[PDB]
Amino acid sequence: KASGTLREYKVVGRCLPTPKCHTPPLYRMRIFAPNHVVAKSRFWYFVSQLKKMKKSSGEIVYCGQVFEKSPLRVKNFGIWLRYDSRSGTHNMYREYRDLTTAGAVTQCYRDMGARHRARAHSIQIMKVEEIAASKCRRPAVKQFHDSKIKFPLPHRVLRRQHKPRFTTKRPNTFF
Amino acid sequence: SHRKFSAPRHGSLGFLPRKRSSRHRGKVKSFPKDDPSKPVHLTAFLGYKAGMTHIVREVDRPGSKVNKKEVVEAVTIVETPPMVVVGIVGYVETPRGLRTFKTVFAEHISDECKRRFYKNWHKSKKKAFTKYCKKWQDEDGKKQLEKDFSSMKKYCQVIRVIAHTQMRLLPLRQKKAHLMEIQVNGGTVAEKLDWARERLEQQVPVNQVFGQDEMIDVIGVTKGKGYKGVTSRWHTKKLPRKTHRGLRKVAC
Amino acid sequence: MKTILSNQTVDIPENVDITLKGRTVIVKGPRGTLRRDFNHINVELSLLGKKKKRLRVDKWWGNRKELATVRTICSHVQNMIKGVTLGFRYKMRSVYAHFPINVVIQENGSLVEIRNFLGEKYIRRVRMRPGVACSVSQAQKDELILEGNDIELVSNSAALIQQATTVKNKDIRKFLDGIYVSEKGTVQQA
Amino acid sequence: SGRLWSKAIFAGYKRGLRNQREHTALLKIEGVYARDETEFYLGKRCAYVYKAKNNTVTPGGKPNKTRVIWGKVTRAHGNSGMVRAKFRSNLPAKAIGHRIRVMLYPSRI
Amino acid sequence: VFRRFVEVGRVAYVSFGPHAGKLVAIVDVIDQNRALVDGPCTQVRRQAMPFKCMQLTDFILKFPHSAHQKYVRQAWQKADINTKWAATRWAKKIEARERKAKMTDFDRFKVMKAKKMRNRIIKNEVKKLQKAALLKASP
Amino acid sequence: EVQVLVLDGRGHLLGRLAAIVAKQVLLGRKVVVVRCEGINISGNFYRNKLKYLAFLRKRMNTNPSRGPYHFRAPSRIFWRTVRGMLPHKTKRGQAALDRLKVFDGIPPPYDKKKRMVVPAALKVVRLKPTRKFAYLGRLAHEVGWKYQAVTATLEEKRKEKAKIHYRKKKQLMRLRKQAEKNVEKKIDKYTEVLKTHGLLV
RNA sequence: AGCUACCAUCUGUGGGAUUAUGACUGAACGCCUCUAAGUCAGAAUCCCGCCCAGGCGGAACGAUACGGCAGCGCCGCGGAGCCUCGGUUGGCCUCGGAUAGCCGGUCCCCCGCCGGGGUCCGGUGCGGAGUGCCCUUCGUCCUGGGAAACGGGGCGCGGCCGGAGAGGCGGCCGCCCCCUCGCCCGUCACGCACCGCACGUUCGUGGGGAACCUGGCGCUAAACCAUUCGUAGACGACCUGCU
RNA sequence: CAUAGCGACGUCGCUUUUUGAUCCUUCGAUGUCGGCUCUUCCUAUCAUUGUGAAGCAGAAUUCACCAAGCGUUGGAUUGUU
RNA sequence: GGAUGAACCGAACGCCGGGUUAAGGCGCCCGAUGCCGACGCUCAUCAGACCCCAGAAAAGGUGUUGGUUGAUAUAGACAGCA
Ligand SMILES: COC(=O)C[C@](O)(CCCC(C)(C)O)C(=O)O[C@@H]1C(OC)=C[C@]23CCCN2CCc2cc4c(cc2[C@H]13)OCO4
Ligand SMILES: [Mg+2]
Ligand SMILES: [Mg+2]
Ligand SMILES: [Mg+2]
Ligand SMILES: [Mg+2]
Ligand SMILES: [Mg+2]
Ligand SMILES: [Mg+2]
Ligand SMILES: [Mg+2]
Ligand SMILES: [Mg+2]
Ligand SMILES: [Mg+2]
Ligand SMILES: [Mg+2]
Ligand SMILES: [Mg+2]
Ligand SMILES: [Mg+2]
Ligand SMILES: [Mg+2]
Ligand SMILES: [Mg+2]
Ligand SMILES: [Mg+2]
Ligand SMILES: [Mg+2]
Repeated sequence: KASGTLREYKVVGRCLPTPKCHTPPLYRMRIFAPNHVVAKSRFWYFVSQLKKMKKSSGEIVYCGQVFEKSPLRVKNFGIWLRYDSRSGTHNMYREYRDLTTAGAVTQCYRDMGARHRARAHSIQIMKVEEIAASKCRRPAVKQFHDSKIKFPLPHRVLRRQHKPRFTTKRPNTFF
Repeated sequence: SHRKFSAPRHGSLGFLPRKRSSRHRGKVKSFPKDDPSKPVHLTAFLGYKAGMTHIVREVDRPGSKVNKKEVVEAVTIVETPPMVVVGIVGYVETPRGLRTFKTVFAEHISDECKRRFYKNWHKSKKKAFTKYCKKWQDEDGKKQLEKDFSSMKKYCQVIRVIAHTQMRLLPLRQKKAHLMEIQVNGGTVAEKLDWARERLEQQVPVNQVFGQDEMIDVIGVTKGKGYKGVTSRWHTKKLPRKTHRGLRKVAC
Repeated sequence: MKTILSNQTVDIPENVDITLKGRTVIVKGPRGTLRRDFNHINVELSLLGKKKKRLRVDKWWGNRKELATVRTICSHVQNMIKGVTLGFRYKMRSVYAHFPINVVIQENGSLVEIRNFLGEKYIRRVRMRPGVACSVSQAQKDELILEGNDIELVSNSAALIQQATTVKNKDIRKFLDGIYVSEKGTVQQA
Repeated sequence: SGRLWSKAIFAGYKRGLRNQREHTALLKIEGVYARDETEFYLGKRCAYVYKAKNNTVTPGGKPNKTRVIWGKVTRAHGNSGMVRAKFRSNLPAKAIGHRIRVMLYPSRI
Repeated sequence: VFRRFVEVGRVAYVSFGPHAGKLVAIVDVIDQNRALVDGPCTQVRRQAMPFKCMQLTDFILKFPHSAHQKYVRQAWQKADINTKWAATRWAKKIEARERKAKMTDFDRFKVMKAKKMRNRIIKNEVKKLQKAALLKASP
Repeated sequence: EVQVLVLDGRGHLLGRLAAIVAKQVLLGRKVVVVRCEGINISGNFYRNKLKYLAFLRKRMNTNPSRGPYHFRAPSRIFWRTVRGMLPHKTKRGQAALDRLKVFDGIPPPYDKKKRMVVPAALKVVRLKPTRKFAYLGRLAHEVGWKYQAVTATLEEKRKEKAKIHYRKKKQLMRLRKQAEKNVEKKIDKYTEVLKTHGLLV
């Protein structure tokens, strides 16, 4: 599974009806995939791991994107997950600040890849939930709980380094 | 494989270009470090190897077996007729190194000195420095000379004097004088420039530069041996008598 | 993790003033003037009031390593204040088993000569850092008094003296001779 | 009266690492260092002007040493304002790093 | 040292990106890199925005963080940011750059003539002042 | 471009500036670099000194005279660095390599002219402030370059004369601003024209 | 004599950054701590000096070709022309520097009337801005209003100063001769207007080589071979001498 | 008294200076041991310069680090390595 | 294309023009990121830099970054001093 800007998907599926149970139970999952096809594939993988289901043995009845109910509000996300490291499987709890749940999941993917070399295929996201500022446990997130937050931009790096490529004046980084 | 026993290397790698010297005189390549604190003094001189002999003296070295005893030590005779300073060169420091800024030659260059400029003195018209010396008389020429002196004063870092020997005082066949740049040390640039100007056309006896019982450095070109084999050129080991294609060689 | 802001404020006494030229700290006290710049650390320095002279050291968006620099700067500033107000006097005691250590305090206390360290014929010539005055204590038989304004210079001179009398090729645990710093103290005891 | 053409540099031929397509060439128009700014110069006539030993006929003038290899810029190249030019004859390799004029002849503005 | 800070109500100028050349007000701070950004009167709907495309100004509004569009818009209109900004040297420098860029050939010709005459007069006055200042001789 | 491009080496990184120069000389452009001793190299000084000593160790064991010519002058070092980014074994590379001139300090042909600065190679913007860096002048001085002191003295004299020139130019600019103040009733007609089209805010 | 031997005799050198290590201040971690920032000492190692050679690398200076028509140098952008090599298509004539800060101006202290300091006032997404500045070419003729008129032009002469890191450059006076022309807005018409077409527009009197004429100002030499030497040497080369 | 100096039981590496395994090159030929001579290189450092530790009192010795600049010899026996 | 390589990756071939790509790339060599690329980690006095592939293991680090589990704490922790 590659990445991009992930999207939440409410995936609903069930087994094929059989002459043992005419109405098999439905199962609903939240899957974060770059596209709905990958969402369906991951849904089949997860239901095969948890229940005794196969993609051929069952069917998917609904697959739609889950839009963020308040993308204009800053909120704290608590994420539970497990991943296979180079020497086994471990459980983690991470915290992020983002407007969208899917963006928070993408941030979690990028952070895990950056810190633990965890490729996307090795990561099992098991719980995503918005949390209050009081329930946050990571100080890197808790330090943004300031009603009077204030900080400058200390050392601004020049980004337009090639327009011009040659000039007479040395740039100023103080602003 | 390793050689079975270690041995010090034959000869020195500090003299690798084992070639005939490109010069017959022997240049200084490093003058003593100058300080303005010392009085004005020359740093070099020219001499001719007259010969060798031995002397008898008493040694005043306490703690030695030869203390207050008589010793016989070989000495070398170097005839040194007084040098004649005939010019001044001023050098300026550059990031590319020292370079010749300006050169001033004195009037009335000695006849033996003028012989150096000619490969064939016999066939020469003896025209060397004839038009140059005329600028020591006209007022415009002396103004030019004073301007050169002022430029050397305000720009040059180290100055050196051109001095020549005196063949007519020596029993050699050669009448061609030996020219040399000699560094003038010990003072400010203006002081040494004036001091050199007061010594133009003059004689500098060897006593004014070097003193009694002081230790100096000798620069020269060794005796020529012609084409020599490794046995004499490097003092390598001679191969045994049984060797077929030669015993005065390097085996490997 | 980059901490948003880490700051510590150092109070300045009324008898001494501090002037800032960017990150160069000029401290002028009754004992003299000490100047030290911190151009190698990218922090913010500011003077707070005209009443009590609070100095604050600010570092914005710092990782774990550079956060340690704030208190280092604060301690250096306090050391400069202590030096310009009270000064730094280091007391070194010379110890020996058989050969007494003869110490000659040469001109203005800038040069210290050791004669009979372990009885060897060598003489140790140690030059003090500028602004540091060394002297022989008049209250003790074997004590060297080093006085100066800058703590680094005084302690560096003391370390030079201590390392100058170093036993070699011997079991230093048994041969304990040398000059060693007894205490690090102040002048004027205020 | 005026320069009346833009300065450009024959940077080189269209090429891979070990293959060289000499039938088309890459040019560097001075002051154009982005791909979006290359639209104005697409389709413009471009000429390579040089001198030689023998006199050649000059349209509207006396014969002289000036020789021209005509061409026109086809499409943008890269993202740093590079452009591609197809000439009537393949450019001689001695012109690499020399002046190429953009003649503004096909005006679309 | 620092005179301009990132805080709620701070007015920032957009350097590049989709909303370049617009004034916005910071609403909240996100992960050291982004911020809740709102221009209610400069036609910039609420959205996240990286700090790298921001250039801070000296206008600071006074509204609670994460407030709705209404209060931010009232804080913008009261003590009008637009009129005060337009009087600043920054905004008029931007305007001068924009009108210089859109100057036509005729405008270039007129500007060249006017600058010719202006520079000639200024240089004449400079020469007059030099010669007036050259008559100095005092022990 | 057609003119000679003068680049000041102070505060510039070695690799970035060398790559930019090598790209410039390939375009048929004349490049002159002054004050090459002011070039900074990323990484602490000891590591770069070890790198240059390792370069010194690489020599032809059979005949060091034919071996790699280790140049010790900072300008020569930068010249060799640029030569590493060019096909200097070809005629095109040599022709490009002849368009580059490098100097320690600023020579009299160039001290009376303005000097460009490349933003993409400056140490201030291409290096994190917490890092350490190595001066090319100091590194050359401790490895075999011989003329650091005389270069510093000549740069000191050039700075003195440049300060005199700067004070003269400040006097001229002050007098120009004064002249602008003296005459505006005969200037405002054109001033409004210039202010209308963006020039002269 | 010459050559020659620890088989005789003489001579063999200075400095820098630093490794290991030992320390200082000092947090990180209200204690400590050689380390994180910043500092000190430090060696048969390393590098440089001394020494040896001297780049398809440079410097300064010398003298630069006859007594006959004979060569050469400079001055004239002097002329008429040839051959050859092609690039290019306005200039910017300069602070130092910092980036957790800069830049400008001004009132008081101190150094030769100009600078360094302490105040105060401004600018800072740099506008006293290289995203910048200067100049800008159609030309002439009536023809007014402004700018100026203490103004520009002199390949015009003479004088002076500054520039030495590669000064190959720049600046300032005196005399003489010009026009009141050139700069903006206006008036007035004219020019080959070559009938749609490309290499046009500059550096430029470009670089280099032979040659003619036209004038002025100046000069009259070396190298090599041969020979001689032996401080040299396979031969060359090298050190010498020759009314 | 584990670790001054060693290290059983186990266990992980490095070298191509030994000897093995293979037969990829060489069978219209790459002269095969050893010795002599000579140059350079490596360090897993014997000594020397500078250090740290010891069951380092001194001496002597051992262990360890920076370290390959300098040196590592004369002989009886054996063709010898 | 992998610098280079009988086997690897892509892709198999009459001679050309235009266009688009694969594998792989886009500081300069050397065509292309001269994107105002996004997020984080990392200082190495033998750093690191791309299948095959051309160099490394066990064991450690109070260097730094996350994460798990547990414990103490205004009924005053922890660390210092007594
Ligand atoms: C019986 O002993 C030999 O084989 C040595 C010799 O005969 C030496 C002859 C050399 C001449 C000049 C006569 O060709 C010979 O043919 O050398 C061969 C030789 O011919 C040149 C080839 C070898 C193969 C590769 C190198 N050459 C190296 C010498 C050698 C040494 C040997 C060997 C074979 C080779 C060969 O077996 C054991 O030790
Ligand atoms: Mg050996
Ligand atoms: Mg035989
Ligand atoms: Mg002997
Ligand atoms: Mg303390
Ligand atoms: Mg250390
Ligand atoms: Mg030191
Ligand atoms: Mg054979
Ligand atoms: Mg053979
Ligand atoms: Mg080792
Ligand atoms: Mg002992
Ligand atoms: Mg050696
Ligand atoms: Mg291939
Ligand atoms: Mg490869
Ligand atoms: Mg094709
Ligand atoms: Mg490549
Ligand atoms: Mg390219």
